[PDB]
Amino acid sequence: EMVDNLRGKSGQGYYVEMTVGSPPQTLNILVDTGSSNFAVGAAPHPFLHRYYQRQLSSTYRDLRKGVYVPYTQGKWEGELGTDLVSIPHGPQVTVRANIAAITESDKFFIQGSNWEGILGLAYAEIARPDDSLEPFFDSLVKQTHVPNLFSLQLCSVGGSMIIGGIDHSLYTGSLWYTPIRREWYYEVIIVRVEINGQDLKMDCKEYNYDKSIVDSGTTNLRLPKKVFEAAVKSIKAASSTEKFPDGFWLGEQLVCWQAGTTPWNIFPVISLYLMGEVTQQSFRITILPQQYLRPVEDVATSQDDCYKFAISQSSTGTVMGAVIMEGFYVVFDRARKRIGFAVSACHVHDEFRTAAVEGPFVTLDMEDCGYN
Ligand SMILES: CCn1cc2c3c(cc(C(=O)N[C@@H](Cc4ccccc4)C(O)(O)CNC4CCOCC4)cc31)N(C)S(=O)(=O)CC2
Repeated sequence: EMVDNLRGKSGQGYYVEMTVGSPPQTLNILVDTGSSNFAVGAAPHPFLHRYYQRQLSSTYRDLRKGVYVPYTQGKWEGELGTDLVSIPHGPQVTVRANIAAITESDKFFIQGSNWEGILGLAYAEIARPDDSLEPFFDSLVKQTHVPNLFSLQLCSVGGSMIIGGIDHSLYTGSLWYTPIRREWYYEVIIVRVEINGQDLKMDCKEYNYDKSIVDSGTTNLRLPKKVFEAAVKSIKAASSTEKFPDGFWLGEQLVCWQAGTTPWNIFPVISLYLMGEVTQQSFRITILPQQYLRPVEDVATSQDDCYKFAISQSSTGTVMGAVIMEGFYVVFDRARKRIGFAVSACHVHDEFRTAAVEGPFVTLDMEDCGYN
């Protein structure tokens, strides 16, 4: 009953239906493994179709404390409180959780996105104002019998969030696990990067400067500058049969082809090798251009198919965003401090190539790839 409980629009996040308050007020909430605050629109905004009305909830409790949360894109401020929360197409339970009632925001809500709030699924360590503000998933686990794990199958878009377990109908092949290095963001270690099978040949610490994370709330694969530049050079070289404006590689301009003629085969596969559970072992996840060239729907341009380059630069380390998670079944196994990856039932592939999760791989180099 939890399958296909996620919806969204390409590039604008995936959301799950939730209710807050008594009587229940239904809101669509973006699923975000890259933050740890549960927050909902709580005042009128041009891009909000609806919002949380605290005055109408008898179970609402004001904590008399403001909070401000900045993201890479957007920011908001609001009032902290607690109230009853349920998930209609998730586990049938009711929990009392912290909620930030957003009363002011800047470049956060997105014109026509269909969500009104955000569910930060990361750990308390990064919650605002501080780690004493217990995150929603922690409250869910403490107050119910739900196992300490969830999984995300991100595929107008759709997908599934399976709370408390693993749904085997959602993936094929093996689940490979990489350790969660530190419990704040979902931090992992990348040990190797290849572009069409060619190693970027970089000290692996560069891939994890200064942390690498799995972040469903960020669209792009975001890379440290040194890695971004090397990857772009390699993708340019592989695709050199066609030349694109510099602005494209900067995500500042679309590339378009006549409908149905997108030359997928001139763009390389990208393989990210993640640290395994055993010393000097790794596995790789392989990303097709259908993932990192993100479709931009626009009827005005619809004689063509157009795309944005969904790999970009970061000054805070690697962010494996939605375009990386798409077509993989990703298990956030908090109980065992590990992240699992498998090919999902909605995997990306054409008749020549396919997204993959494969291992084991071994390196003789004993260096630890963690930056700190
Ligand atoms: C979904 C809307 N959206 C589109 C883009 C893009 C983007 C970044 C973000 C972004 O900051 N995501 C927020 C959640 C959020 C979701 C919807 C609207 C606003 C915010 C987060 O919590 O997940 C960040 N997590 C941290 C990131 C840094 O490392 C620590 C964790 C969102 C983006 N980029 C900067 S991008 O992907 O490069 C360009 C496009």
